[PDB]
Amino acid sequence: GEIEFIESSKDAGFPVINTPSKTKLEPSVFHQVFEGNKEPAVLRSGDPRLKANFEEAIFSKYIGNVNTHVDEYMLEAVDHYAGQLATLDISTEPMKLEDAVYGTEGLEALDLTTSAGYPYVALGIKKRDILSKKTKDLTKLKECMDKYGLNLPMVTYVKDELRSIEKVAKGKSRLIEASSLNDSVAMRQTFGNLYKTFHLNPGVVTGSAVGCDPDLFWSKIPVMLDGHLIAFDYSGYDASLSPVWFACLKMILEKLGYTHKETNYIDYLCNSHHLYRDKHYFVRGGMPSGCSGTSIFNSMINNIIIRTLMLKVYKGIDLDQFRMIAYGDDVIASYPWPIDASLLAEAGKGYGLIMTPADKGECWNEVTWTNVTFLKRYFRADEQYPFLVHPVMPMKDIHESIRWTKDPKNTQDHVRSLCLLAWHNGEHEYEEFIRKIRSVPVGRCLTLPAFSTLRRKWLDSF
Repeated sequence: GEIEFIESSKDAGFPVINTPSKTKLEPSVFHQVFEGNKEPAVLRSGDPRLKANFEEAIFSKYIGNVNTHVDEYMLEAVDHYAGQLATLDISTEPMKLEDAVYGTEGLEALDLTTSAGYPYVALGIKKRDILSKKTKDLTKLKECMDKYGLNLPMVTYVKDELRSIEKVAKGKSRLIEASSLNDSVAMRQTFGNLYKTFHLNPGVVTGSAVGCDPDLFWSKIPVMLDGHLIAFDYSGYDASLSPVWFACLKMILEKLGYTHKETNYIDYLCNSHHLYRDKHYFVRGGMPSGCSGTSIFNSMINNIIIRTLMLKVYKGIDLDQFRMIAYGDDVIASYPWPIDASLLAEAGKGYGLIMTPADKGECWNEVTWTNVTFLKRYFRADEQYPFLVHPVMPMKDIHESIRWTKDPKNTQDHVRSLCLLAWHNGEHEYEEFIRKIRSVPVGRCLTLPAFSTLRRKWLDSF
């Protein structure tokens, strides 16, 4: 992806978008009881923790585009992946408006707490002013979509989240795009059945884990990925994507039966128009993370990418024995024979992708079931039921999360969610976690699940 044109918003009649200046993250009551290093990401240029220029840093992931056409390796990758998706009988019929907006099996209702995008954000019109969970009203939405149309600018926000010491100092805060409510709804109508099918079928046919439940999905992963593991990191996957990869995605969707007209929204994602504060700018390439479907579309492109790289380096590869699962940029994969991921990474560089060893490792080491991670979680077979696999979020990450809060009124839900992650680290670690929680008076006011209850419910879920 590449920023192609920037101008002052006032020169085009756009008002300044007044987005937050302060973080909503504050130290929690557990901030002293636990250790951590992360702090809220930089949100503004004058932040005293900066050791770099903020605005250059947040837009630096737009590293440019490689300008090639769809080549022979991409074509075969698209064909192979299309054959897999064909077995799922994805409907290309539009999803009915009430289902696309207010919820159906496999597609949660449109999130009413996130930004309504342009022009609503400049008019004081929130999603709740248009939509109604209680009534499922569609009449105001119909009025708004008729009045303001489609293909509206995206609004760029800086993500308010905890980041490492290094990412705070370098100002490398993440950007999230808000599609206009109008475009979010239209994309959910166009692709909602695809979204539903992916959410309902995480695994090695979709090549997707979007919407998975790690407590359950984890025991399936080693059954599906029964060869030599392949894993690696991307640097700035979304913004690195060149238009050629969106062309590949359009080819895949048309093989699924979408019309050329129905794939036009992929052009809306690839060649995009944005408002950031007082600026208005155009981008060619890059996935605008936060628009409708970007996790699923990133995952589908990743399925095309890895197959392309394998075909290009290993002529004679048999993709019918390759298996992979992606969640956006995050990939875990396997092949019955060893594969040199450093060769893949060099092939990736030729396509404008930045690939490095898994989990910030220094060398291209062997990926094993002991050291592999997916969605930041390790894989640990249960001692007693060895066919059941614990997803293991490191306690370090649980400690980082519990030390901050965006709303202490939600303390009970926050801590309980962390308990559901922590107990997979074993009973001694969970006991210690609970004890430290309870060393603060708030902690003894909370309903915390017992280790044995967590284990019993997990075992019973299978």
